[PDB]
Amino acid sequence: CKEMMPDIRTIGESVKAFEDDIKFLSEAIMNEYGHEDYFNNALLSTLNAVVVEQPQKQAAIALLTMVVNSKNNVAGKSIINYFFEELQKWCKQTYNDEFKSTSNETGPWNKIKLILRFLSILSPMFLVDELINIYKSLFELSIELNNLDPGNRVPLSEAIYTNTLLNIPYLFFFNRNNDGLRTKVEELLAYVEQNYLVKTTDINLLREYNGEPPYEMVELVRVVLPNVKKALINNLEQLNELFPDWNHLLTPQTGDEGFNDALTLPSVDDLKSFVRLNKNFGSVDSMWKTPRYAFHVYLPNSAGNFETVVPISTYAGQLFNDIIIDLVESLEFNRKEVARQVITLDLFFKAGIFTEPGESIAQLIATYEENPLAPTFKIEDLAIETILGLIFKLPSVSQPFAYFYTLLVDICQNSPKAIAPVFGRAFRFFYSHLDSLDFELKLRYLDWFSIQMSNFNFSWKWNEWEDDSIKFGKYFYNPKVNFAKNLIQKELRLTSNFSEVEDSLPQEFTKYLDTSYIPRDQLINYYQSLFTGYTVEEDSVRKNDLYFRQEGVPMENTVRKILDYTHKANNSREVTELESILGELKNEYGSIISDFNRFVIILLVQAVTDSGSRSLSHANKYINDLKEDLKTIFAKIELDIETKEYIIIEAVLTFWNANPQTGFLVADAFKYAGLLTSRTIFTFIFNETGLKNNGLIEATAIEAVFRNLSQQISEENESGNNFEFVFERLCTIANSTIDLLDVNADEDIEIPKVNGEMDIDDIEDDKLDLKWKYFTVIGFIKSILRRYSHEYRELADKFIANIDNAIPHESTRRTISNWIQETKEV
Amino acid sequence: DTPSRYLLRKARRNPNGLQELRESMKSSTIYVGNLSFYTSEEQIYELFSKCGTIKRIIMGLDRFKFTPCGFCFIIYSCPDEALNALKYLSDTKLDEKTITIDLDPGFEDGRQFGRGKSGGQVSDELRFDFDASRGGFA
Amino acid sequence: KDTDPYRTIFIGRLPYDLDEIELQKYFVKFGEIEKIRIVKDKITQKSKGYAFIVFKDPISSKMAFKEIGVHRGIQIKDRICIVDIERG
Repeated sequence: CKEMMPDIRTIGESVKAFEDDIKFLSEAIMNEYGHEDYFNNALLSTLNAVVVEQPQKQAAIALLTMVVNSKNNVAGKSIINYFFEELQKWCKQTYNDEFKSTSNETGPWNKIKLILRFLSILSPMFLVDELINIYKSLFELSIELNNLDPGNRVPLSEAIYTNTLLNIPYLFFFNRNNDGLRTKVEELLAYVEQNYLVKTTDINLLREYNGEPPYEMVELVRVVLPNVKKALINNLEQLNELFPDWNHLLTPQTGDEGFNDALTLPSVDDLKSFVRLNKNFGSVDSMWKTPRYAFHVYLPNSAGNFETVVPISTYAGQLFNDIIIDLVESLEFNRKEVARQVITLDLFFKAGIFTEPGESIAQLIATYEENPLAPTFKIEDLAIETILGLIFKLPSVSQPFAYFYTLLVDICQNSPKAIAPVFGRAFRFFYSHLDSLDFELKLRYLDWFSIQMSNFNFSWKWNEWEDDSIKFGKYFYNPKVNFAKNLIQKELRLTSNFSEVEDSLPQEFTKYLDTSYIPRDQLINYYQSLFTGYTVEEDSVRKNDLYFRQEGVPMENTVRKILDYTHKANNSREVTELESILGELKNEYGSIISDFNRFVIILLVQAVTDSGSRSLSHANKYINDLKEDLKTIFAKIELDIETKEYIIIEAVLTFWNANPQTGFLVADAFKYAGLLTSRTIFTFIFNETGLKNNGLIEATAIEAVFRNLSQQISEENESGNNFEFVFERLCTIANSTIDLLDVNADEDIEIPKVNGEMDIDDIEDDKLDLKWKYFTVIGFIKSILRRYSHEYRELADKFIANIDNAIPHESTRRTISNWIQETKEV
Repeated sequence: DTPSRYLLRKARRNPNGLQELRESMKSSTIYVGNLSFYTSEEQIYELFSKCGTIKRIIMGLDRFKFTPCGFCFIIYSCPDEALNALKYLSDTKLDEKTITIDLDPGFEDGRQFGRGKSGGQVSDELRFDFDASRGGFA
Repeated sequence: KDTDPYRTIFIGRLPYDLDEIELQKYFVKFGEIEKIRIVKDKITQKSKGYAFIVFKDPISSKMAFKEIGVHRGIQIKDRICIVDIERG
């Protein structure tokens, strides 16, 4: 049981012949195939498991199945029968709510795409005539939208078209039904040109770079079809891409198989007349995994000293990219083992680029190194290309963001002779093409390049960025100088000193540095501080906002009283005594307590944060010891609550405007302790005072918005999970405790309940589009479209009717409404 | 298997060795070690936020001078974000130093103070090697 | 209290009547030396038999340790002086 499974999950990685390892394993398994009573039932499930979760070794597992089918035709019938049912499992239960209805990772249809790729790869074990028969029924799902299912979703028709079209790189070259394959190609070409012209709205949301030069971010349906046409123009003989094991050197000499003698002998079974389970309404099935763009920045002459290139419009490009991406998906959690199958891919990739840790224990990132892709293929570009296209993958990465950094940091602890230069070249190219890259990917490249510099010693070629930092007239809002400013700010909070980042950059590049996070107190000794740093018509580098001048500012005499009663260890009752004198500093000025006391709120927050400005822990301790005053000076029942909670955040922003790291944790601390609301932080990050930091486009401000929304989703998720766990507990406290949790789940959902913000920048004749309020605000609507696909889907009754189609019908401008449509067309 | 019972740690462990193994595998806390003596909590906040929203941090302090002594305790909200910080925020640089991040079994007062007989870490009492951001020849 | 400690090799059990010049000639064979300092007893300047040898680079220092330390002791004058790292 646990011996045949390790044997079936080691084959392909040894030191002897792979032909000898597959032939020997077939005889042992057939010895274990003491017909089904002993161990075939274990062998069938383990083989099917290897052909669902190990797609990179599809050719390896197909030969052993062919070797088993040659020894036992009854086992070849039984394996194909169970594989079709598991395909029927993975296609009908493609819905991840069958991880609820069956509590098993039976689910998303990409597994079924690897299932149908295997059966297409097993074309010598199972009848080719039946393969084209199931290929017709997949293509007929596109024609279901004509008459058989006249309202089905474009993603359902795409993923049946794409499963056939991605199977093409293994055994489209089977000329028996050549007349039938042309008719299948004509149906699909008509369906690709109909649907994806009419549904081109999705592609503008998911484009990594919206520029034709040097490479175009083609849609996946329109990229694989040119790759299929290029293969068809090459007589279907795909070459230098597959390391197949099933037509050679026992009949031939060439190099594919040691098994094609025996392979032609066995019977080929039919495929049981497969019909794809009809899509139900999109609430209990039909998850319909979204369309995608094709990231490409590498080509020929990006290297001109290695064996050239797989073309963009080639099956060899798609096969190597799919094999790399499915391999990193197999060992992602172990970066030293994620290295060990991401580039050396093997069949059998012999140790050019030896590999990481430089221990060469994982000497299995070694590529070119000659050819799993049968000639020579330079995967060292393609490995960096495939890991970039996942971290930049709209709408969200296939893995955690930082895991790409640690893998690439392993992949420089790898062969430095070759892999470090190519990563530097790809970094330069992405920087040059920053002018049309998505703001989602721009923030992703900002975080990645700063953290990669933070693993080295900030040893960058800064003067190679002189396009935007020596031609400084290319105004700062432009993406190139703006990225370098945000990278230096991100590298400032990682070098842990301002002055460390300031020395590392050139004197020219010092203008786009990160500036002086030191506090700004409005109740400081501002007569002497008029001399020290009130240059005021100079020193505009945003180091401080000390808008006092002297004694004479309102409640200055109570601030100094509150300052002396923030040292010496005063108390919460004593702080209320000092609060009463600032209440008395509003009676005079004409409101006897003013009942929300924004002026008193300005005085307390300025003194307390100044007295805590020595560490993030000191502000955290100060916000805890004075939380009862901060709750009463936020306020109590409704939006007199919000009016000073905003003014608490306004005063905290004015004190910490030079310190984006401190304010982000401060906005996090007020939300968690209930000293502010997520609704109040949302309106604060649309306020006029925050519009002029760098914009709404400031990277920390988008980070503050996103981490606030994720905590609300985390508080909703934690409440719902305690509900079901108490529902599991036989409904005892679940009349009460689920109801309080579903109210807490309807508190972070019905105050996820956004309102209109993009309803007037289209009412003047200004460029709403492509200014700093669509660079942010439409890329942030895209960032509200991305990563919150679920949250949009669950509010879709309120989202369509109440939140889109009051303004964002044809009543709103078509610029705003396009991004709403682009999230619908996903 | 590398993130595991970091043996000969948890000296003066209040519970039994089984309860030292219990709740460590479901902890949301990771004791960062070997960090620089001038590294700050704000730098630790930066690095640890790459694998989720931190909920608390506790710098490791000398038991006799209260300065940072080359260790830390990071506290994640969810253990799934902490396990990401195990695989993806160990084995890297934090103020150009080793940042080894053993998921020790939970915070307790007194554990934030070094257990060395000179005040620092017990690791620091036996390392004569010149490491400038660890005091020097310790 | 000379330069960076990984460049400073420790050689001990050096001969009692030796000279700093012939100690310099021995240690220079594995790389350029930056400074030398034979240690003498501060209470009265008997040659203590140990010395400090600063090489220009730590890769050059570790070759002198490898070569003249693992070979039973560096044959100086009439003594076998084993060599290692500074250890301080």
